[PDB]
Amino acid sequence: SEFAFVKIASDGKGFTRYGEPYLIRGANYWQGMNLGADDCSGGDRKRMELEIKQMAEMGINNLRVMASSEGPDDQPYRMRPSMMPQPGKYNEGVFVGLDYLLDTMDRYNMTAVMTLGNFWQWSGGFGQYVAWITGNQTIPYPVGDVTYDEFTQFAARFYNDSEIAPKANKLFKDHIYTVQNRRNTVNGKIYKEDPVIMSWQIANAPQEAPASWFEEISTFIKKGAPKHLVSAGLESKLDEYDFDRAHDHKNIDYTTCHCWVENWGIYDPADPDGLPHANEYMHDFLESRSKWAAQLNKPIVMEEFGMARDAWRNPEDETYKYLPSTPTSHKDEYYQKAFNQIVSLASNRSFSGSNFWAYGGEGRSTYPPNPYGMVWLGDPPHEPHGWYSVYSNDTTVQIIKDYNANLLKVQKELSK
Ligand SMILES: OC[C@H]1O[C@@H](O[C@H]2[C@H](O)[C@H](O)[C@@H](O)O[C@@H]2CO)[C@@H](O)[C@@H](O)[C@@H]1O
Repeated sequence: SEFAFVKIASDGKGFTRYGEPYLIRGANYWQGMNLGADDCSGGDRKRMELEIKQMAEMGINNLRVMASSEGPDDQPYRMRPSMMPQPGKYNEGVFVGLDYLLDTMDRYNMTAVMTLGNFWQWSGGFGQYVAWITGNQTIPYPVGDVTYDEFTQFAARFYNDSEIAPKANKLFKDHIYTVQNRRNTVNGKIYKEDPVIMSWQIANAPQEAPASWFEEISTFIKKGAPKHLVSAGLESKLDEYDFDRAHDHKNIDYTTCHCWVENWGIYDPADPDGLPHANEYMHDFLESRSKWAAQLNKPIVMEEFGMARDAWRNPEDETYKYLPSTPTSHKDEYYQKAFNQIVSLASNRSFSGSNFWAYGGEGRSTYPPNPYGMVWLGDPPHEPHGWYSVYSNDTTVQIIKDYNANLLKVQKELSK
């Protein structure tokens, strides 16, 4: 009956679906729900339908999408219009967008990773929940003087403050319940009975949350939808100790890592010699995290990674860095080498696939905002438009297409 839900294999070294091994030929597409909405709510459904076609044609079987976003709608640095402008109150025009995303995905035989919250500010996230509870809407956004560490310590109260946390979490739960139980208006299916969803993911990139928190949340989610896998969203950017705190629990079915060389100060795109130090880092990152996954006997996916355009061709001009016309040779080699390393590890069942960050499609950073002020592409509005996006005609597209073909070949070999 349940032939079609993605499962863990019984040895615990990869995924199964339709009784066969299942490898992740993935991409991130967090802007999907918003592009799926009607024109009245700032959507562009004909564009969404086309962007999914482009992805199927390049060999993609899995999308990691965003399934939350918090008002109020008068805030900078976030998706607008919001999905849930106030607690328990929903924008139905935006919800319908998500219905459509999951229906298209279906017609293209793709599966979805459903992200239910955000630690960062671009969909409201944990910072907004805290604001709602303290009644103080002045979130310390990290611009000007406010540093990242200062904003981080503010949002972390969602689970580290003994008075805030219980309240915050109650409202957080209300949302999960609502989504798990949504009836798809386009095709009738209840979300929790839908084999198109691969898994429910707690949140994007929790920052040093305690183990007990992971323990209770995973259990809650699993009980809400017993047919589905359950995932954590961790970057795994620290040590093995950090890795275990998040992943070692009955109801965390598999593991994740996100890799960001520029953001962490490893790689500098304006430096023409900068590339090989980043390649080494990528290399060691994949093997160390592999061991950690093995130690717990669970599968692993690199659900996030990316790189800038060739800024070093004109280092003294900041804007040159974001033009679509600027080439991506550093980025193309960096991708290629990591794909080749993953193919070889999955040959030996020590790695399950990946999702690059992120697909831009038809969007371009030179286009004007829509009426809600959104320039829709792969880069969230806390970040310069066009930073990391892969456009429909970039040269990196061939590279992604080839990697997907190589990894399907590996999947067939392990089915013998
Ligand atoms: O930057 C691309 C994506 O990076 C991840 O999170 C970043 C975050 O934006 C912070 O700027 C930085 O300190 O590092 C974080 C994790 O390494 C993504 O999950 C998204 O936030 C970004 O679009």
